[PDB]
Amino acid sequence: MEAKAIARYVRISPRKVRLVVDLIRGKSLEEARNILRYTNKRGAYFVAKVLESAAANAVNNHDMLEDRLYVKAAYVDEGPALKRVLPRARGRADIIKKRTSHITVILGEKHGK
Amino acid sequence: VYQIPVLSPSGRRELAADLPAEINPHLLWEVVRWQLAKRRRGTASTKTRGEVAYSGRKIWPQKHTGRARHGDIGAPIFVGGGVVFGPKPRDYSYTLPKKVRKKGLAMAVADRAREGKLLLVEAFAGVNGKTKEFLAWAKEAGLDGSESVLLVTGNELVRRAARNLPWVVTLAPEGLNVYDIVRTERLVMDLDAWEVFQNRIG
Amino acid sequence: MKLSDLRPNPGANKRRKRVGRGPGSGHGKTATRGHKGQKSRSGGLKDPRR
Amino acid sequence: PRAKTGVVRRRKHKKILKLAKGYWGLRSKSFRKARETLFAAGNYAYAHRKRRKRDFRRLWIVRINAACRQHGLNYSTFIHGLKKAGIEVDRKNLADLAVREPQVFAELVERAKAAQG
Amino acid sequence: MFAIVKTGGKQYRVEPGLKLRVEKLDAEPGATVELPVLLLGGEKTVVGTPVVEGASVVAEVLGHGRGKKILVSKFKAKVQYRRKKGHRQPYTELLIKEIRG
RNA sequence: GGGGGAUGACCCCAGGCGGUAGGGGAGCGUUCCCGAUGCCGAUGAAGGCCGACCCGCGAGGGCGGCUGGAGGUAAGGGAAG
RNA sequence: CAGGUGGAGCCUGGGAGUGAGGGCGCGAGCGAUAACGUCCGCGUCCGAGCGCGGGAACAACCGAGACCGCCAGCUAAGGCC
RNA sequence: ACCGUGAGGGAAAGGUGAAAAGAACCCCGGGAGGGGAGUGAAAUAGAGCCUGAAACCGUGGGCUUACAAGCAGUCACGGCCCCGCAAGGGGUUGUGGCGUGCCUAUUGAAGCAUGAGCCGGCGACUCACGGUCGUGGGCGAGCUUAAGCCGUUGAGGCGGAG
Ligand SMILES: [Mg+2]
Ligand SMILES: [Mg+2]
Ligand SMILES: [Mg+2]
Ligand SMILES: [Mg+2]
Ligand SMILES: [Mg+2]
Ligand SMILES: [Mg+2]
Ligand SMILES: [Mg+2]
Ligand SMILES: [Mg+2]
Ligand SMILES: [Mg+2]
Ligand SMILES: [Mg+2]
Ligand SMILES: [Mg+2]
Ligand SMILES: [Mg+2]
Ligand SMILES: [Mg+2]
Ligand SMILES: [Mg+2]
Ligand SMILES: [Mg+2]
Ligand SMILES: [Mg+2]
Ligand SMILES: [Mg+2]
Ligand SMILES: [Mg+2]
Ligand SMILES: [Mg+2]
Ligand SMILES: [Mg+2]
Ligand SMILES: [Mg+2]
Ligand SMILES: [Mg+2]
Ligand SMILES: [Mg+2]
Ligand SMILES: [Mg+2]
Ligand SMILES: [Mg+2]
Ligand SMILES: [Mg+2]
Ligand SMILES: [Mg+2]
Ligand SMILES: [Mg+2]
Ligand SMILES: [Mg+2]
Ligand SMILES: [Mg+2]
Ligand SMILES: [Mg+2]
Ligand SMILES: [Mg+2]
Ligand SMILES: [Mg+2]
Ligand SMILES: [Mg+2]
Ligand SMILES: [Mg+2]
Ligand SMILES: [Mg+2]
Ligand SMILES: [Mg+2]
Ligand SMILES: [Mg+2]
Ligand SMILES: [Mg+2]
Ligand SMILES: [Mg+2]
Ligand SMILES: [Mg+2]
Ligand SMILES: [Mg+2]
Ligand SMILES: [Mg+2]
Ligand SMILES: [Mg+2]
Ligand SMILES: [Mg+2]
Ligand SMILES: [Mg+2]
Ligand SMILES: [Mg+2]
Ligand SMILES: [Mg+2]
Ligand SMILES: [Mg+2]
Ligand SMILES: [Mg+2]
Ligand SMILES: [Mg+2]
Ligand SMILES: [Mg+2]
Ligand SMILES: [Mg+2]
Ligand SMILES: [Mg+2]
Ligand SMILES: [Mg+2]
Ligand SMILES: [Mg+2]
Ligand SMILES: [Mg+2]
Ligand SMILES: [Mg+2]
Ligand SMILES: [Mg+2]
Ligand SMILES: [Mg+2]
Ligand SMILES: [Mg+2]
Ligand SMILES: [Mg+2]
Ligand SMILES: [Mg+2]
Ligand SMILES: [Mg+2]
Ligand SMILES: [Mg+2]
Ligand SMILES: [Mg+2]
Ligand SMILES: [Mg+2]
Ligand SMILES: [Mg+2]
Ligand SMILES: [Mg+2]
Ligand SMILES: [Mg+2]
Ligand SMILES: [Mg+2]
Ligand SMILES: [Mg+2]
Ligand SMILES: [Mg+2]
Ligand SMILES: [Mg+2]
Ligand SMILES: [Mg+2]
Ligand SMILES: [Mg+2]
Ligand SMILES: [Mg+2]
Ligand SMILES: [Mg+2]
Ligand SMILES: [Mg+2]
Ligand SMILES: [Mg+2]
Ligand SMILES: [Mg+2]
Ligand SMILES: [Mg+2]
Ligand SMILES: [Mg+2]
Ligand SMILES: [Mg+2]
Ligand SMILES: [Mg+2]
Ligand SMILES: [Mg+2]
Ligand SMILES: [Mg+2]
Ligand SMILES: [Mg+2]
Ligand SMILES: [Mg+2]
Ligand SMILES: [Mg+2]
Ligand SMILES: [Mg+2]
Ligand SMILES: [Mg+2]
Ligand SMILES: [Mg+2]
Ligand SMILES: [Mg+2]
Ligand SMILES: [Mg+2]
Ligand SMILES: [Mg+2]
Ligand SMILES: [Mg+2]
Ligand SMILES: [Mg+2]
Ligand SMILES: [Mg+2]
Ligand SMILES: [Mg+2]
Ligand SMILES: [Mg+2]
Ligand SMILES: [Mg+2]
Ligand SMILES: [Mg+2]
Ligand SMILES: [Mg+2]
Ligand SMILES: [Mg+2]
Ligand SMILES: [Mg+2]
Repeated sequence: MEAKAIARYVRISPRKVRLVVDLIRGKSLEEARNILRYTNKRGAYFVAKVLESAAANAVNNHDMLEDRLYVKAAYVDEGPALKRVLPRARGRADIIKKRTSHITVILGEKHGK
Repeated sequence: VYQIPVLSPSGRRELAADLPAEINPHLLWEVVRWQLAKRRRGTASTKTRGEVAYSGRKIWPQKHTGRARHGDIGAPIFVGGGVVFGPKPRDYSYTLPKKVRKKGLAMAVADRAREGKLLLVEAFAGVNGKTKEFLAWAKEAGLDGSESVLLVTGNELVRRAARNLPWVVTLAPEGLNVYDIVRTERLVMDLDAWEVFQNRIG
Repeated sequence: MKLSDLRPNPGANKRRKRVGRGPGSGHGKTATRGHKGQKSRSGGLKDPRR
Repeated sequence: PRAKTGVVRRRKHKKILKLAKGYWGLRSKSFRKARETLFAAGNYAYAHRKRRKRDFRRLWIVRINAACRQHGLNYSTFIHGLKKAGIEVDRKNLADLAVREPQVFAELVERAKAAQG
Repeated sequence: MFAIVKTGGKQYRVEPGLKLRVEKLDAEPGATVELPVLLLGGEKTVVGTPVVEGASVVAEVLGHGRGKKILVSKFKAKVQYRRKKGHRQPYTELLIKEIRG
């Protein structure tokens, strides 16, 4: 079986957090944890939460044994945009968009004997 | 056309008639078109850039703004602006020549009489504003409602009767129009109604 | 006779008004107006019959 | 009655985009760039049928002119041989003869520089 | 053994047991037709003149039809001129049965 | 265009068929009306997404599957935002 | 007076567009027996043939007027180490 | 709402489902969010809720690419993958041949002349009354009514001033 957790409307830029997600793809849960703890990014925190919430769905909802699950799949999609006004010189007003991500960690049991 | 049946209470006699030998499947069409058009309401409308609610101010200056050039926001190019050559209320009626109105009416009957889908009648029997009464008379006239029927009489109670039949269109005799003949498969008149018809024409 | 059986004479309605729609029709883009100045302009020419 | 664009526009745009499958970048994704790209592929097709006929002849001829250059013969001559001998057959197409049926080919050459020597 | 034939103003290499599409003919889809035309035999020496006479090859009108549609389009730029035309080239399928020669 | 008298729509026959501004002629599709107290539709409408299939020169029309969940509307004519 | 049946001609009408042309050859004027200059006349091509072949490449020079298809043949200009 | 001292300007923004039956409880989490359970004919109908197109951004897979050069396509062959007995077809692109975007404006543009970031939706030859040709019909030494009056399930007829 495979299990997944999704953090949605997370107030962070996709392109930013996608960077650490790609860092755990295909790895054991044991390793992945050790990676996020010392990855120096704001995205670590969030991805950590999603991952741990995914495991906590495998063992308690799908029977998967924590010692055998890897990061089968992981991705982050673009949530809706927070458009905000940025006042500029000569009365301009730009619009910066505070971006938003949909983090999706998806776990599976390693095919170990 | 000539040979038309009559339901006398006595026996199904025949009555000859001076109806047009041939028909013009165009002036019939020209008449129907005229009917269906004079009855339109011409009630679609829209607002030009002048009747739209926006102010007549100019959006930006003509030049040096670095955008396109514009007047009001009622201009047709603007979303929410007025429309161009859209519908206004109009009268679709036109005065079709009277001779053609008459002639088409004869022809519309002749086309019925020719196919022997005309039947004249008298007095009825089951009259009185109950369809049940009518419906049996009709049954006893080969009008099983196997086909759409235009019933023409000046008898209120007879018109009251059949009025609710999903295959009957009822009409007083001065209301003889041709649209209400071509839809109907079958034409049925009382004699006093046939009489006036022979007077409208000629 | 029947309503489906109406239909007028082949000429008659004619309809098929002209346009200024696409290419292919031929009568497209400039719509019968040619590159032009005063006449390709909206309101048009002065009364040409005089 | 109003008649909105409605569904007509999306549909036409899909025909083109479908005909532009496999084109590079936007040329397959943007309607406008796809239509533009198509006109090109349109004329290039037409032009390249009319000139595919050309390209093969020039290919056929080389092989002939090489194969009969193994028997001491210009292509320029050979054709006259076949012209005269009435062997108006090679159609240059059947210079697969020169590769599959050398025996046959030789006979023709032999018959070619026969009449006219 | 093979032969070189001629039809549709073209000249193909046939050999008994060979389905082959050809410029449309006039015969019943399942008739029988020799094209009394030949220009070669797969045993040499037959070659001479345009067409060798003491020889021909027979085939069965396997059926007719229309080949795949190709789009021939034309575009002239800056002149608002585009044409779309669909083409399907009629053809007849033939089976080479005998080299009568 | 001429025959084929087939008056039809059908055949052989011979010609013409680059094209802007423009002229002319045929059609496709969109909204609405009559056809409708009808017909299609939960055994699935309209719309969407595919298709290497079928008919049309083309504009288009079909057909098949997936989606969709309540509408749609022939032949044949009419009017246009 | 004859040959000439041609997308020829003439008559009456409906609808236009165009009225910024350009290059080249030949005949002149202006210019400097200058200009991808200018202004006429006779032709032509481009315009509208920025479709094809040749000219290395190139609207108008040479060849040639592209309805569609073919992995058939002869050619024009031009070429064949 | 917002903009403007003011006169005044002036928007955007509708749709779960038949019915809230609007998700008790449990797990991860500070919450948000999710995973189970549960409701439902359907939960990518879960309330940023019918349908959910395109641009746009990701994940996974097939083909491909680091001695090549280009309006990005086309025409050939060939490799690799896929569908199908089958011949055949679909995807991809390695090499070879050919190839100066679209619109507009112009004598002339790939043009280093104009316009367009891309996508979706709104966006320009109409109508009335006259007139002039043509055309489909009616009646023809005649043709025709206007306003009105009568009638009428969207029924027509009378009305001859002009
Ligand atoms: Mg300031
Ligand atoms: Mg105003
Ligand atoms: Mg106003
Ligand atoms: Mg206002
Ligand atoms: Mg003002
Ligand atoms: Mg700008
Ligand atoms: Mg409005
Ligand atoms: Mg009136
Ligand atoms: Mg009146
Ligand atoms: Mg009724
Ligand atoms: Mg027309
Ligand atoms: Mg139009
Ligand atoms: Mg036209
Ligand atoms: Mg034109
Ligand atoms: Mg005009
Ligand atoms: Mg101008
Ligand atoms: Mg213009
Ligand atoms: Mg001008
Ligand atoms: Mg003016
Ligand atoms: Mg529109
Ligand atoms: Mg392709
Ligand atoms: Mg020869
Ligand atoms: Mg011999
Ligand atoms: Mg070009
Ligand atoms: Mg031009
Ligand atoms: Mg005939
Ligand atoms: Mg011909
Ligand atoms: Mg031609
Ligand atoms: Mg033409
Ligand atoms: Mg014409
Ligand atoms: Mg239509
Ligand atoms: Mg109805
Ligand atoms: Mg059901
Ligand atoms: Mg279904
Ligand atoms: Mg609809
Ligand atoms: Mg289709
Ligand atoms: Mg569907
Ligand atoms: Mg309808
Ligand atoms: Mg219709
Ligand atoms: Mg419009
Ligand atoms: Mg003469
Ligand atoms: Mg002429
Ligand atoms: Mg004129
Ligand atoms: Mg001038
Ligand atoms: Mg001049
Ligand atoms: Mg000139
Ligand atoms: Mg000149
Ligand atoms: Mg010359
Ligand atoms: Mg000279
Ligand atoms: Mg000059
Ligand atoms: Mg000079
Ligand atoms: Mg011009
Ligand atoms: Mg010319
Ligand atoms: Mg050029
Ligand atoms: Mg060129
Ligand atoms: Mg050249
Ligand atoms: Mg030059
Ligand atoms: Mg040239
Ligand atoms: Mg040229
Ligand atoms: Mg030659
Ligand atoms: Mg020569
Ligand atoms: Mg050379
Ligand atoms: Mg303020
Ligand atoms: Mg205020
Ligand atoms: Mg607004
Ligand atoms: Mg909505
Ligand atoms: Mg509801
Ligand atoms: Mg509701
Ligand atoms: Mg806890
Ligand atoms: Mg706290
Ligand atoms: Mg939940
Ligand atoms: Mg259930
Ligand atoms: Mg479902
Ligand atoms: Mg369903
Ligand atoms: Mg769920
Ligand atoms: Mg469930
Ligand atoms: Mg769905
Ligand atoms: Mg749903
Ligand atoms: Mg949304
Ligand atoms: Mg939804
Ligand atoms: Mg609903
Ligand atoms: Mg949705
Ligand atoms: Mg999408
Ligand atoms: Mg990928
Ligand atoms: Mg090197
Ligand atoms: Mg390499
Ligand atoms: Mg490079
Ligand atoms: Mg390339
Ligand atoms: Mg393939
Ligand atoms: Mg391939
Ligand atoms: Mg190459
Ligand atoms: Mg290539
Ligand atoms: Mg090249
Ligand atoms: Mg432009
Ligand atoms: Mg300009
Ligand atoms: Mg200029
Ligand atoms: Mg200039
Ligand atoms: Mg540039
Ligand atoms: Mg400039
Ligand atoms: Mg430019
Ligand atoms: Mg300018
Ligand atoms: Mg911008
Ligand atoms: Mg658009
Ligand atoms: Mg008028
Ligand atoms: Mg008029
Ligand atoms: Mg009244």
